[PDB]
Formats: sequence, C-alpha cells, structure tokens
Amino acid sequence: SNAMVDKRESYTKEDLEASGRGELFGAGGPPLPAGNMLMMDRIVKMIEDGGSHNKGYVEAELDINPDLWFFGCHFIGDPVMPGCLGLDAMWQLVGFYLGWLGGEGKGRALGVGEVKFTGQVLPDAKKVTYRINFKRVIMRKLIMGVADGEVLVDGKVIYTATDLKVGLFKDTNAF
Amino acid sequence: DKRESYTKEDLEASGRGELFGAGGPPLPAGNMLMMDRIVKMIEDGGSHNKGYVEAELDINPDLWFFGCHFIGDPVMPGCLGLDAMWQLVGFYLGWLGGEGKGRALGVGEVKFTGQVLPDAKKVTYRINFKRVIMRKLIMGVADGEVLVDGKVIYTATDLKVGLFKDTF
Repeated sequence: SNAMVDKRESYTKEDLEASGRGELFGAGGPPLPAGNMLMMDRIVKMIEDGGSHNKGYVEAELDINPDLWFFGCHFIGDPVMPGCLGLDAMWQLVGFYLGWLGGEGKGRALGVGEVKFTGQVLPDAKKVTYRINFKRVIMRKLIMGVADGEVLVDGKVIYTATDLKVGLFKDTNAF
Repeated sequence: DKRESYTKEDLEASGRGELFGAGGPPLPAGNMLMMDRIVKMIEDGGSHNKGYVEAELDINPDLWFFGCHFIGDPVMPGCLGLDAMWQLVGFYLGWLGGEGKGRALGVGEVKFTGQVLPDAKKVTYRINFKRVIMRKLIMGVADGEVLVDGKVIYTATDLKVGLFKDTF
C-alpha cells in the first residue's frame, strides 16, 4: 500500500496537475494524464463508502469554454467534444480512486461493458460533470476497479458507461 | 464506382469536408485524427459480408499523446484507439454516399488487453460491419479490432455511429 497518498474528499486543478507529475499520491501511485489528455479541472467529491454499492462514489468536473483544444479539430465546421475523451475521464477517475485507496502501480484502462451516447458537449456549454459509482474494488495483489459512470453537460445526462474497468500495475510487461 | 484505399492527404481532405461531397461526414482533423491511411475498403466484405475497413497509424515517439499520457509512462490512450474505430465506422458510412454529421452513438464490450508504446511501429485497425441502416438517421454497427505490430490488443463489439442530418 502507498502510505503517501494525500487523501482528501476533493481536489483542485493544482492537485490534478500535481497528480500528473506523480506528486499527489507520491512515487508509487498512478498519475493522472497531463496537458491535453487531462479531461477535468477538479474532483468535487470522493466518498469511500458512497454510491450505488457502498464501495465508492466520485464526482468531477470539466469547465467548458469555446477554446478547448479538441473543439477546433473535432470537427472543422462542427465542434463537439469527443465522446472518447469523456469516456477517458471516467477511466482516469477509476484509476485515480484505486490510487486514492493506496493502490500502487501504473494505471491501465482494461475496457468497458457498454457505452450509450444520447447527447453532446458543444462549445457554448459551461460544465461537464462525471459521476462514478464503484461496483467492485479489489485492493490486494490484484488491484482493479469496476464502476458505472455517467457524463452530464450542464446538468443533463448525455453518456452512460457500465462496467468501466481499470487496473493498477506495478509492471506492465503483461501488456 | 468507389476508391478502395485512401492516403493521408485524402484523410486530411476529409477533415476539411473536401474528400466526399460537402455533405459527407468529415473525419477529425489535427490531433484527433487517429489514422495515416486507409488500406482497404470493401463493400459487403469483412467477417459478416456487410462491409470492411482496414486502416493504419504509424507509431513514432513524437505522437502528441505520448508526452502527456503519462509523464514517466508514455502509452497510447485506449480511448483514442477506440475513437479511431468509431471514426472508421463513420467514414465507411460517408464512403457509401451517406451525408450528415458523424456522431458516435455507443459501443458494446471494449477490451484493452495490450498497449502501444513509443517504440511500436504500426497500429492496424480492422472494422467488420454487421449492419448499415439508411434511414433519416444513417446508422452503422460494426465490430472492431486494433493490432500493434501484428498482435491484437483492443477489441470492440457493436460500435455504433450515426450520421445526423441535424443535431441530440
């Protein structure tokens, strides 16, 4: 277990940038992506016994403005946030939760069971919210999380994902 | 009468809405484009006899995502290989002549069982259509595989993409 976790109920943008550098959880813990792969600006809630299965609830936010890098290239003439990046935000939060519980290793998304898109994030939106309900959390020799997730734009559910799966790996030589 | 392969220049023209008709769905441009070439397109080809696309992405250590995902541990985001598969499903719908704005509508089971590191050489995408539906919404359903240097590393079942006359 990684005893160096700065374990709090919420995290700021500075915390998320520190995580990208490996500083928030310390040397052993999984970093978030940095730069243009970081898909949120804050984590508003982390509740270890919360959510649908009483195994974890995580809520995070991404602030929207028209200049975010992905709007200009996806697509020319038709800006819209890539659904794959909202899905990645949820994978990143699953791995972050495993690190928050003291899990050590590199994060690797393992997949998802089903994703349904029913709406979109346009450049005139204001806020994307990610809500993660953890269903299975293994914190042993194997470190893995299984969760369901939703993406909201300005309070409206637009993506659902069931069976998001992420593991932490001291070594990725099996990949 | 349709071409069966497309070059990087063609894919960049697609991003500008300039490969097919003005109404055809553009590929992503810039950093969101996840392919260098389409090597094969077969109408009613592939594993279900309903359509096939094969495409490639050349790997080098300077691809933008390596530097930020993750610091100290460069690896291609699985989500971007998944997006390439959605991109190719929508591209096939436009290749058939479908018009509209492309939107991923969902996917069934996705498995990431291997990884793309900066020392890899080539990623291959293989898309096997199961259904093409030409209605007010044009929809494509397909299974997909991603390979790195000959090894299957990602799979996706029931990729679904729509072409919308208007947006959802």
